[PDB]
Amino acid sequence: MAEVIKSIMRKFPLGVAIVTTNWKGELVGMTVNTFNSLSLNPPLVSFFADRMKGNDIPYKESKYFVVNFTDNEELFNIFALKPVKERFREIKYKEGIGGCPILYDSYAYIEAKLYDTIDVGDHSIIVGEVIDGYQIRDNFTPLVYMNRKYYKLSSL
Amino acid sequence: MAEVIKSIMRKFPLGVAIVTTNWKGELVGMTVNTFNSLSLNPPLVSFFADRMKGNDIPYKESKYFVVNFTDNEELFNIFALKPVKERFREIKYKEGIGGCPILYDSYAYIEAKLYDTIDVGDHSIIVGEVIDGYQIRDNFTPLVYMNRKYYKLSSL
Ligand SMILES: NC(=O)c1ccc[n+]([C@@H]2O[C@H](COP(=O)([O-])OP(=O)(O)OC[C@H]3O[C@@H](n4cnc5c(N)ncnc54)[C@H](OP(=O)(O)O)[C@@H]3O)[C@@H](O)[C@H]2O)c1
Ligand SMILES: NC(=O)c1ccc[n+]([C@@H]2O[C@H](COP(=O)([O-])OP(=O)(O)OC[C@H]3O[C@@H](n4cnc5c(N)ncnc54)[C@H](OP(=O)(O)O)[C@@H]3O)[C@@H](O)[C@H]2O)c1
Ligand SMILES: Cc1cc2nc3c(=O)[nH]c(=O)nc-3n(C[C@H](O)[C@H](O)[C@H](O)COP(=O)(O)O)c2cc1C
Ligand SMILES: Cc1cc2nc3c(=O)[nH]c(=O)nc-3n(C[C@H](O)[C@H](O)[C@H](O)COP(=O)(O)O)c2cc1C
Repeated sequence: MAEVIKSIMRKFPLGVAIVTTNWKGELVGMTVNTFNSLSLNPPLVSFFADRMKGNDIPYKESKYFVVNFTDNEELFNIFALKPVKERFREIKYKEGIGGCPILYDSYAYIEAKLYDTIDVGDHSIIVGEVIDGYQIRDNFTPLVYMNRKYYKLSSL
Repeated sequence: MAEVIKSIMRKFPLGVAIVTTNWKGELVGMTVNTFNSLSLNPPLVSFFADRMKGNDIPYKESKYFVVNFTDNEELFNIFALKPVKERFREIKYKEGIGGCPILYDSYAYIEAKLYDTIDVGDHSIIVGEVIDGYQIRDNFTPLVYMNRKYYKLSSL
C-alpha cells in the first residue's frame, strides 16, 4: 500500500514551501509539499513532519515556525537535498519571530506560533497559529511539485 | 488573520481531488484542496473538512471514503458549487467499498477506511487508511487550483 500511495502521489501536483525554525539556536528548515491552511477561526496552518527522519523534533521543541513561499527552485533543492549544516551558509536570510529564519528570496511568508502537534502514523501534524503574514513581492512565478519536478502553471 | 491566510493561499497552488462517501445511503462528495498523503506505515491519507458547514459529519459517520483524482474541471465545479441533491444526477459513477461512489471520469482513485478524525479549530482532519488504489487511465492532464482557477502545468 506504501507503493500505491507513492505512485498516485507522483502524479498529484502539490504546492511547495520551505518551513523553518530556530531550534535552540540552530537554524533549520525543510522543503515540504504538505503545507496547507487548516482553520480560519482560529487562524491555523499545518504541515506534516516525518517522525522516522526526526523532522518533527525541531518544531515540537520550538515555540514558532516560519513558512517561506518562494519561486526559486534552487532553494527547494537546498532545503530537500543538502546537509543540514550547509543550508543557511548559501542563502540570504534574516531572523524573525523567535529567531526563525525568513528567506530573502521568499515572495511571501507566514509567522506562526506552535499551536499543536499530533502524531498520526509515521508523521506528526505540525499546526501553527498565524501571528503575522507578509506579501513582500507581487511579481512571482508559483511552482508546483509533481513527479520529482517543479512546474510553472500554464498559464499564470 | 483570516484574510491574511486567504490572501496568501490565493496565490498558493494546490492539487485538487473529489472525496466521496456513502453516508447512510446518501451519495455525497466534495472538491477539496487539502488532500495529501500523511503516512506510509501505516498507509494513511488525509483531507480537512469544514466543521462549520458540516462537511466533517458524513465522513465521521461512514466507515470508508473514496478519493477521486480527475482532470475534468466541470466535475470540480459540480462538487464545489451545485446543490448536494443534484451532484450524482449529472455524472456517471459506480459504487465501491462501503457503497462509496467512484467517479467514472477519474483517472485514479483510492479506497480508504476511516482511521481517525481530529478536530482542530474550525475543521476536522479526516484520516483514512488506504485499503486499495487504482490507476485506471494513464493519459491525463493534472490540474492545480489557485486564485479560483484550475490550471494545467507548463509543461507536462
Ligand atoms: N505521506 C508520506 O509519508 C510520504 C512519504 C514519501 C513519499 N510520499 C509521497 O509520494 C510521492 C512520490 O514518492 P517519492 O519517493 O518518489 O518522493 P519524491 O517525489 O522523489 O521526493 C523526494 C524525497 O522527499 C521525501 N518526501 C517527499 N514527500 C514527503 C512527505 N510527504 N513526507 C516525508 N518525506 C517526503 C521522500 O523521502 P523518502 O524517499 O525517504 O520516503 C522522497 O524520497 C511524494 O512526492 C510524496 O507526495 C509521501
Ligand atoms: N483553511 C481554511 O479553513 C480555509 C477556508 C477558506 C479559504 N481558505 C483558503 O484560502 C483560499 C482563498 O480563499 P477564498 O475564499 O477566495 O476561496 P476560493 O478559492 O474562492 O474557494 C471557493 C470556496 O470554497 C471554500 N473553500 C476553499 N478551500 C477551503 C478549505 N480549505 N476549507 C473549507 N472551505 C474551503 C471556501 O468557502 P468559504 O468562502 O465559505 O470560506 C470558498 O469560498 C482558498 O483557496 C483556501 O486555500 C482556507
Ligand atoms: C518536494 C519535497 C517535498 C517534501 N515534503 C516533506 C514533507 O511534507 N514532510 C517531511 O517531513 N519531509 C518532506 N520532504 C523531505 C524533507 O524536505 C527532508 O527530509 C528535510 O529537508 C531533511 O532532509 P534530510 O533528512 O536529508 O536531512 C520533502 C522533500 C521534497 C523533495
Ligand atoms: C477548489 C476548492 C477547494 C475546496 N477545499 C475544501 C476543503 O479542503 N475542505 C472543505 O471542507 N471544503 C472545501 N471546499 C468546499 C467544499 O467543496 C464545499 O463546501 C462542499 O462541496 C459542500 O458544498 P456546500 O457547502 O455548498 O453544500 C473547497 C471548494 C473549492 C472550490
